[PDB]
Amino acid sequence: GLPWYRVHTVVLNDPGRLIAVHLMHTSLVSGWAGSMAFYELAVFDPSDPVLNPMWRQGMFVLPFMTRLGITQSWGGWTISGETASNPGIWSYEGVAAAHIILSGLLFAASIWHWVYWDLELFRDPRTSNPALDLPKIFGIHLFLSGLLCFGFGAFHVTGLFGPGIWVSDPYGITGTVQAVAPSWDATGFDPYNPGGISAHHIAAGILGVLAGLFHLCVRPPQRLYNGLRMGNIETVLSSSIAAVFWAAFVVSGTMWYGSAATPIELFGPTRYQWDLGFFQQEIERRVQTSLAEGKSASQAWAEIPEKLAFYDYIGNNPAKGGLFRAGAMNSGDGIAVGWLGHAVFKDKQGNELFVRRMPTFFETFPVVLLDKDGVVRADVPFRRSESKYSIEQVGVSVTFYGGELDGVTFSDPATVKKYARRAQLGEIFEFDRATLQSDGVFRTSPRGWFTFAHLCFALLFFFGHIWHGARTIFRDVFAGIDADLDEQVEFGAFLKLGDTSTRRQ
Amino acid sequence: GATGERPFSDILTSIRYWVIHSITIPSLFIAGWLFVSTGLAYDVFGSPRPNEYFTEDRQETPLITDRFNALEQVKKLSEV
Amino acid sequence: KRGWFDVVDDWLRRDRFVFVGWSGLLLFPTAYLALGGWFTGTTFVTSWYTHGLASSYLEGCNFLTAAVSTPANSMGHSLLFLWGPEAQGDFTRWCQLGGLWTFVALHGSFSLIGFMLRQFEIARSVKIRPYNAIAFSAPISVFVSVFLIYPLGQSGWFFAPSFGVAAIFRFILFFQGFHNWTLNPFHMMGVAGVLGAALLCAIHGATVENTLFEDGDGANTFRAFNPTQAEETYSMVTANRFWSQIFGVAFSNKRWLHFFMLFVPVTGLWMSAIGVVGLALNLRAYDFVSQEIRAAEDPEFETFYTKNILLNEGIRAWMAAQDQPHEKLVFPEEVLPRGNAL
Amino acid sequence: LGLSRPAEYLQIDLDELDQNAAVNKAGGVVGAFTPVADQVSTDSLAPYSEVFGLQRFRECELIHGRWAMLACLGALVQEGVTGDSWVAAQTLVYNQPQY
Amino acid sequence: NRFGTIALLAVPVIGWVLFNILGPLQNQLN
Amino acid sequence: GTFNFMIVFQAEHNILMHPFHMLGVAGVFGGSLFSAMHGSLVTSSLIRETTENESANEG
Amino acid sequence: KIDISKQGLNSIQNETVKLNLMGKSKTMESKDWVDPQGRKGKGYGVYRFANKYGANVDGYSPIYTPDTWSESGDSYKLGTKGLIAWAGLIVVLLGVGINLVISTSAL
Amino acid sequence: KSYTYPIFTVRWLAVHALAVPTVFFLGAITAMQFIQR
Amino acid sequence: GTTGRIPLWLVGTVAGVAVIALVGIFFYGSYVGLGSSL
Amino acid sequence: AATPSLNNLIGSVVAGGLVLAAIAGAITAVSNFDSIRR
Amino acid sequence: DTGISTPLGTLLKPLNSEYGKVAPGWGTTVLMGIFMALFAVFLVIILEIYNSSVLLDDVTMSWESLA
Ligand code: CLA
Ligand code: CLA
Ligand code: CLA
Ligand SMILES: CCCCCCCCCCCCCCCC(=O)OC[C@H](COP(=O)(O)OC[C@@H](O)CO)OC(=O)CCCCCCCCCCCCCCC
Ligand SMILES: CC1=C(/C=C/C(C)=C/C=C/C(C)=C/C=C/C=C(C)/C=C/C=C(C)/C=C/C2=C(C)CCCC2(C)C)C(C)(C)CCC1
Ligand SMILES: CC1=C(/C=C/C(C)=C/C=C/C(C)=C/C=C/C=C(C)/C=C/C=C(C)/C=C/C2=C(C)CCCC2(C)C)C(C)(C)CCC1
Ligand SMILES: CC1=C(/C=C/C(C)=C/C=C/C(C)=C/C=C/C=C(C)/C=C/C=C(C)/C=C/C2=C(C)CCCC2(C)C)C(C)(C)CCC1
Ligand SMILES: [Fe+2]
Repeated sequence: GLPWYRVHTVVLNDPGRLIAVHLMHTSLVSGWAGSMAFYELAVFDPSDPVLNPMWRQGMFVLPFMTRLGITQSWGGWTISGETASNPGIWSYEGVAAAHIILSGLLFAASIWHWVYWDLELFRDPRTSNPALDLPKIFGIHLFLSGLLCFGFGAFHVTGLFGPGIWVSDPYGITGTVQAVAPSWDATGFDPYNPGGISAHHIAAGILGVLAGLFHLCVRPPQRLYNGLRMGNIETVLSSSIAAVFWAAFVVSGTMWYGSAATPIELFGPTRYQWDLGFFQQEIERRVQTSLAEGKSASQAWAEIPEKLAFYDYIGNNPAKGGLFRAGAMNSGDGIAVGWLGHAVFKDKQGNELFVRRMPTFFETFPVVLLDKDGVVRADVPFRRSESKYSIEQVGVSVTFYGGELDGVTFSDPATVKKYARRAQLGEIFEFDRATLQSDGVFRTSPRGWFTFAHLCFALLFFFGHIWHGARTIFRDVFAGIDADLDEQVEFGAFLKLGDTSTRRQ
Repeated sequence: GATGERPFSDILTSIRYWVIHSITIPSLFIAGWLFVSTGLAYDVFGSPRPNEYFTEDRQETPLITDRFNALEQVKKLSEV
Repeated sequence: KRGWFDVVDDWLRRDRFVFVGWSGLLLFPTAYLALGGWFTGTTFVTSWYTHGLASSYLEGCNFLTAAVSTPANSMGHSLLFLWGPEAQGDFTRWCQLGGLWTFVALHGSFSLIGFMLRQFEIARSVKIRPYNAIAFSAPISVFVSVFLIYPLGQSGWFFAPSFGVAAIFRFILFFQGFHNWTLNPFHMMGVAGVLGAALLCAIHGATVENTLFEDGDGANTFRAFNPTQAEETYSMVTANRFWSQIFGVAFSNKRWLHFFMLFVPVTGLWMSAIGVVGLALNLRAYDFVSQEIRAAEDPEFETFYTKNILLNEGIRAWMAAQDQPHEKLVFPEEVLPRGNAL
Repeated sequence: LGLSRPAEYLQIDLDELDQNAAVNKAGGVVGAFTPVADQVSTDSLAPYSEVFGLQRFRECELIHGRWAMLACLGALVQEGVTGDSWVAAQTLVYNQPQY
Repeated sequence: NRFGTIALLAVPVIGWVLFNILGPLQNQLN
Repeated sequence: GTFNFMIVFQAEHNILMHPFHMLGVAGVFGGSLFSAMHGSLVTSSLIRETTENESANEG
Repeated sequence: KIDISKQGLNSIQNETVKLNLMGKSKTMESKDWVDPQGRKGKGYGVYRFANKYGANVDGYSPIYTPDTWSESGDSYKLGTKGLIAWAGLIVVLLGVGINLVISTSAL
Repeated sequence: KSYTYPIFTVRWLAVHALAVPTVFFLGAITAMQFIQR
Repeated sequence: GTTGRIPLWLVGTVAGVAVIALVGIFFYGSYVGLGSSL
Repeated sequence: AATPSLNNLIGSVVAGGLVLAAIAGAITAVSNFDSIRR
Repeated sequence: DTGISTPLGTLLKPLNSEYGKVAPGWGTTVLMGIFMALFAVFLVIILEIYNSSVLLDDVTMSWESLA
């Protein structure tokens, strides 16, 4: 009998049951989408979108729903923290219900197509045998894909008919769903330009329509037909697997490095925004601008938004998690509730000291305090028998500007050490570790989870492409080689390898 | 059998072969020796001579910090 | 054969001492360039300006300590072309900036692609099945995940392996200290696959060589064989009975035996590749939270896992200063973790 | 370019995809095959016998030309009457239908 | 001049090889 | 415990730089290489004795 | 199936080496042959199925066939004058090389 | 019989492309051994 | 002109002696000069 | 305008095309010079 | 045993009627190769733009281009 790994090959030469199994797969995928949306809606807390955003609660499909212009729910709330005004049919719950209904309809269609498999549409008129004309089917499907791409990019993204896409400022503080106009110059290839998205979809749709018409009109060459085995469907499978793993690599890279299609306000900051001082440089620039305007240090530090401070956190860094640390970051660090303030460390003589921030690589980092010239001035020693930079010797104190602890100065060495330990992670915040019983270990974001999963899928699908291409090219020897295969494999028997018409030398 | 080339055992035991190759191999060996000894190896590939590891300007290890000014930075670091 | 394609295919797929084929045009130039780049980098090019070391025979290194070093971390993930906006056409300064590493890696990947294509082409010319070409996917995946995907998910090419012996040893020790790579289940599967493949090779060789048939009168049994013969040269029944009475289970199918031989190392290498892909984003199975919490609450609880954690901490703290010059880590001697009297 | 030249094709036999057979070879050439074009049938989705035919090309050319004549005259007349460019007229009518 | 010395060293090698192999090479060419 | 043994052994004897450890690593890597090579070569030359709905092991 | 005479092993002077290369040994086919340790022979010879398959593996894929060797190459065409020219050239080149090595170094 | 073989073939180029640089590099490395720091 | 060939065992002996001498030179140079720790 | 990096990119593309053309021309030349007469 | 007749199947029947019809010879392979070469050049250009191996005046290639 058939081995357990060859069961699904019964529908290789059955177009009706191939359609049936594809319909079943589509039904399962739609059902998963609807159920996941409902489950995420049942556990989402939209009370605070500033310090408890979407990405801190481990939401996967909700940012993907929000990216295309869905922000309201039947529950009366809005993803921006406002009040819903006539949510309409297309809310989160509406979309989930639509996906569920679609899955049911696809299930019914799959049943119908499995039962009725002997349609005469699938027969070859010349021989009355089941067959498919793959080049023309590819032409039809390419035409439809180009039409859909053009329609999306022209009506949805541009706002002519659809809502638009999510656009935000570079620091992810003020971001809403807007309508973006196409960009046709060289700036349309900037990965941080939504006009590039609109222009790409329009142009690619037009080219797809033109190529679909070409493939509908022109027959494949005989040499290419024989070489690529266009009468087989496994060649289509291999080529499609190659295309999808290429796309998986591209989307994984785009999500990891960040682009205009992956907003940080929806997915989370990237590791390069932390290891390059993006938000820290912005905060320092804003503070210096306020200070130059004849304002005190506390006044300058009190106008920094809590969102900008929260973005400057190695806990929010996506490259600080673990493979088996399940759940949201709220399950590992606690729900943030307030910004303590900017901790300023001063020497006994008044000189400022700065804590060396902990790099992304290190799980644990030593605590050292540097001055403005980068020289070490204080640290928390490991060997306390002899010390030269001890905090007790130097006499370091910490003062907070802005935030919850504005104007409070700590001089106790234990408290100074404790606050210098938290300055490594960036901006000191207040967390609620009792609501969810948080462990105390950092976790990763949907950005990291997406990148990991799709890289693994891309590698496995590379193997799948190799296997299926080898199987479709080497199809006649799938059961074994010929009984007598010795004359063709004799060294120096023919001038050409495997050619029996060149017997010499 | 044979793919249509002279056997290696036939070639390697030939007076002609060992007369031609009594010049080429030593010539290449001497060419490599002269390439190293004349200082060409240091200049072509930019390796530091034992006296050029540390200059009077800097007594620490070199460090390149700029990606687009990397050419000028490595030109400055290599100054003797 | 009259067309251009036909005559070119006639010449390329000729019976020769060295088979060229259509894939030779991609394999031979890239492989030659990669080998030459490695040899040139290990013999003449240094690593003083990009890493702060010496990595050439010209500077006084042997075969073990010579390597082609990765670019500096400032260059990020730049492809570092000879004509790029960093080297700007200067060959000596391109070599000094670390452009030979990217040269070697980018040519080696295409050489691997060409070699699998050559395997496919030769298999099709001889009219056999492409299982040898399928088996090369495991080495190709290992190379792709270790040398490309892992650095592409990090700060730059600086954290990629360097083409050398001691450089690879440093890479391994870094992976232990920072990632706790030994505690990764995917690496455990890879180790199991490699060791099982070695076991299978040794046991199959010994079993075949010790169940031979008497086809001659001489003590030298290598001369009692002919490749075109029909009968098998060893006793499968005797081998099966021996291993059934010694071990408990034994093979009774030669085809299944040899497919298992093919299957084990490929699966092991693929699992290790998946593990390294996961590790590229610092998604490391580093710790057990229950054990950490118990050891924190109870100062008497100790296992080997905690000792390994302390060893990793020491490795990180003492290697960080020199392994990563860009971070400019200055560590006073009293902050480095240390034991008693050691 | 000879787009109306009577095209010649080839017929490739069906690939053997039987799972119950030991050898499943690819499809060979059945024979040369030159179709006859410019024949209309009751298909409603492909009435003509072949795409590359002189009569079908003539019909396409005539339809294209009639549409182009109407388009040119209409663009000129609308631009003269309304004063808006024929490109901006589409957006203007979309925002507020008018004539 | 340093490369010129190596080229001048390599010239007689090519001369000798051509002197020893020209005959059979021409025979093979025809 | 095995991992701890390996790490302490490296810290005290520098096993990675030992030629005998290099020979052992070459042994295991070559064993895997040759096992895969032999298995693939034997699996690629099977004589046809079955159909496409059953495995060659039944052949 | 295999003709031993057509395997290109007929141009070997040493009879024992010639027999070794074809995978043949006249001594071992005798029923009274005894090897060094003292074990009798069954008359198989080097290979049991030598008659069925023509020859052994040694007689199937030899790696030393003097018959296929080129007729030329066993005699130097350039003769004694060529050897004298070669000797002069090698002496001159050795002198030039040692002079260049000494001069370019630090004595 | 008489056997005549070509002098220059694909095998010739394949052998020499790996043999010539090997000897050049070996000479360079041998020269490298006598350099004093 | 000059009939005769060169013994293959002689060729092998000379090649082996040459490679052994090269390796010995490499080891000696490892014990003195550059990269000799003194 | 066009930056020097763009000029280098275009030159690299042209050089790759030249390398491909040279390889193809050499292969065609040797294939035509030495053919198989069936 | 022709099959199962259906109005939609009869409507879509001409779209699945020419199974093995091919253009003799190499056909339009050279044109497709030209398009493939253009696609490869375009992919190289955009990859170098993202990789910062090519620098353009108006292309910021940073998060600041969202301003
Ligand atoms: C890793 C090696 C690898 C191997 C051995 C194969 C092997 C195979 N491929 Mg797959 N493939 C691969 C990777 C690989 N592929 C990649 C990365 C893609 C892109 C998604 C594809 C996409 C693909 C398609 C679309 C098809 C196949 C098919 C095939 C089959 C034969 C046809 C073939 O030779 O295509 C040629 C494959 C190549 C990789 C060689 C081309 C070499 C490139 C062009 C190098 C040029 C260098 C570059 C431009 C330099 C500058 C770049 C720099 C800026 C970075 C065979 C199973 C064909 C088939 O028969 O399927 C049933 C087919 O339809 N493959
Ligand atoms: C055999 C194939 C081959 C392949 C696939 C590669 C592949 C690669 N090489 Mg190597 N190389 C080769 C042979 C090859 N090389 C040879 C023979 C040499 C001479 C020694 C070199 C020398 C070399 C150098 C010096 C460098 C590389 C590097 C690289 C990269 C080049 C990046 C680039 O932008 O390409 C160009 C882009 C392409 C997409 C070209 C394809 C364009 C198609 C053909 C269109 C043609 C259209 C055009 C407009 C018209 C031209 C035709 C007309 C002029 C006749 C890539 C990984 C770089 C490196 O590794 O950096 C780290 C680099 O620095 N290579
Ligand atoms: C794009 C979709 C795709 C499709 C439609 C196919 C289709 C097919 N494959 Mg290919 N394949 C793919 C991708 C795909 N493959 C990939 C990515 C790989 C690499 C892992 C392979 C590797 C592969 C092998 C090694 C083999 C096939 C074979 C087959 C055939 C039978 C499969 C079988 O019966 O399994 C039946 C499967 C089972 C009874 C249970 C498998 C359960 C797995 C282990 C995990 C559970 C999966 C989970 C529920 C869903 C996955 C989530 C999703 C993200 C992937 C069939 C033509 C077989 C063959 O060629 O036949 C002649 C075969 O031997 N395929
Ligand atoms: C006194 C005895 C001393 C030694 C005792 C040894 C005991 C171990 C024997 C294990 C047999 C299990 C085989 C299962 C599968 C089985 O039934 O094997 C039987 C299988 C039969 O082969 P056939 O040729 O009959 O198969 C025909 C094909 O058609 C199959 O599709 O033979 C093998 O594959 C041998 C390889 C065994 C490799 C086993 C290695 C050890 C496994 C890992 C152990 C983990 C322990 C965990 C503890 C917590
Ligand atoms: C009948 C009907 C209906 C209904 C329907 C329904 C109700 C449906 C549902 C559906 C559903 C509700 C579905 C679902 C699905 C799901 C799925 C399909 C899932 C899957 C999963 C998976 C596959 C996973 C995996 C994994 C794991 C396990 C772990 C980790 C890793 C991974 C991820 C791999 C209605 C009335 C409407 C209409 C009419 C008809
Ligand atoms: C870079 C580059 C390039 C290329 C180049 C080339 C391609 C080169 C080559 C090179 C080469 C190609 C080299 C080689 C070398 C070799 C060597 C150096 C060897 C050595 C050896 C040894 C040392 C040995 C040893 C031994 C003994 C004696 C005993 C036994 C064992 C053994 C075998 C290990 C070009 C210009 C294109 C472009 C730009 C860049
Ligand atoms: C052929 C061949 C080979 C070889 C090689 C070699 C390298 C060899 C060598 C050899 C040799 C190299 C030998 C030697 C020997 C020697 C001897 C045997 C000596 C002795 C001596 C004596 C006994 C002494 C004595 C004395 C005394 C004590 C006192 C005073 C006086 C006198 C000095 C007399 C090979 C492996 C490649 C391969 C195969 C073939
Ligand atoms: Fe075996």
